[PDB]
Amino acid sequence: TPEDWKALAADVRSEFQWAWQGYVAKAWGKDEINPVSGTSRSFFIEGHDLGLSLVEALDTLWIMGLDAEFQAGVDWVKANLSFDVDGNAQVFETNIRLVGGLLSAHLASGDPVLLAKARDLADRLAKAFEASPHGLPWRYVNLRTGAVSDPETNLAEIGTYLSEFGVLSQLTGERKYFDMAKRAMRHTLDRRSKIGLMAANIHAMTGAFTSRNASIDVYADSFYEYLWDAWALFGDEDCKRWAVECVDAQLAHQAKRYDGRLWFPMVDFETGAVTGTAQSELAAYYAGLLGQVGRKAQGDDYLASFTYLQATFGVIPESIDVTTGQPRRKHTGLRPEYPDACLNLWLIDRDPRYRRLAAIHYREMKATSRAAFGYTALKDITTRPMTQDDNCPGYWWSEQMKYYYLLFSDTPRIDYGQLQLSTEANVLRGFRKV
Ligand SMILES: OC[C@@H]1[C@@H](O)[C@H](O)[C@H](O)c2nccn21
Ligand SMILES: [Ca+2]
Ligand SMILES: [Ca+2]
Ligand code: NA
Repeated sequence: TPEDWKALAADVRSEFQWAWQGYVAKAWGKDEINPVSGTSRSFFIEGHDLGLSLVEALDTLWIMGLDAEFQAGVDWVKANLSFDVDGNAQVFETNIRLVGGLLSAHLASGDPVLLAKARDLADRLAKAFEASPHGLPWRYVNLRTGAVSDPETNLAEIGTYLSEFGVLSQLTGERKYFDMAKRAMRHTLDRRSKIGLMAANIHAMTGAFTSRNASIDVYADSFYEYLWDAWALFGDEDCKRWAVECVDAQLAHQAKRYDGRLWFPMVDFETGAVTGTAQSELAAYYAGLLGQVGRKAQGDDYLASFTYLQATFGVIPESIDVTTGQPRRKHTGLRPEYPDACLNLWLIDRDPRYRRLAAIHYREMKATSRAAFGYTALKDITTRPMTQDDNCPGYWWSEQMKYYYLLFSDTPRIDYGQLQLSTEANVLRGFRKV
């Protein structure tokens, strides 16, 4: 019997609503639910929650037509969410989760307050960029005082702002946000090696690399996405060029086959020598990026490596050794990157193969991560049953349930031709209001 995709979408929505109910019951206004114990935890600042999962969920709720739930969350934000807080926040996470989550909710709803709050937060984060003579953000900033800490940063944490900041520039009319984000990316791109790679670790004050390791995953992932995404969102010609150049350098110097499968281990950014044997599950986003930038055959080949892991292990291991294709770790983070790739590749040609693969992933999530009050990360994927930890990461609310729903629902609330997703799956273009 052919899969009824619409029924599967309805199941995703049902499960999401059920999870939301658990969040409301156990963790209202708190950063994350621990759905086994039925408790909450903080994410950014211990004891000073910022409604993380609520904010992350908003655009997902809207897309699913969970309008009452969406509005309850928006109304909570409008009444309660403030960033005048004497505590340190990680700049990267704060941007991709809270600035981006408020922006997608703003674009869905039109509510000016959500933009006001996104912009307030971005202005607090801007102090981290201003504290570097290179415009490379420090990793942490005090939201109230602007004090910075930890300049030993990385490509992802200096280069995952341009989508949110660029949308802020579009909406506000102030180019400063776009410029600040682009300047940081240009810094490292200008320091590419002769073979076109960047090391993944960089110092905000010296502006120099602090390792020799080029990476597509750990320390770097979304830098490469945001180059393409800035072309797509803003028509930025430099970013279009850079996106393709960076990917072609990776395909030339980091693509390696082991036991017939494509992997992208870390390499020395100048010599191209392999410097590591680990690949993170997190790398799976890159299969989708490869398609986006016009390297779809390679993207499908890379997806196939992860499809192998899913078929073999059920849940994709958090990290594997590329030389053996086996797990390096037994726990998971309830990770979304496989359906991320499936959606991104499916948006190119609408091949139902990607739906089939994502349906496996969704069903496996249901079979392994369901707990009393929501969905949880795993302790051990090698036991049967797989043992659970007790945490629903904030990104679950923005990412995989949205990916599944977008893959299966064909919702009229999204213009699929105009759809743009941040690295946290915040929708930054493509809402079709009712
Ligand atoms: O696993 C999802 C999380 C999210 O915060 C987001 O997708 C982000 O791009 C990322 N990089 C590595 C891990 N993650
Ligand atoms: Ca991502
Ligand atoms: Ca992407
Ligand atoms: Na979101």
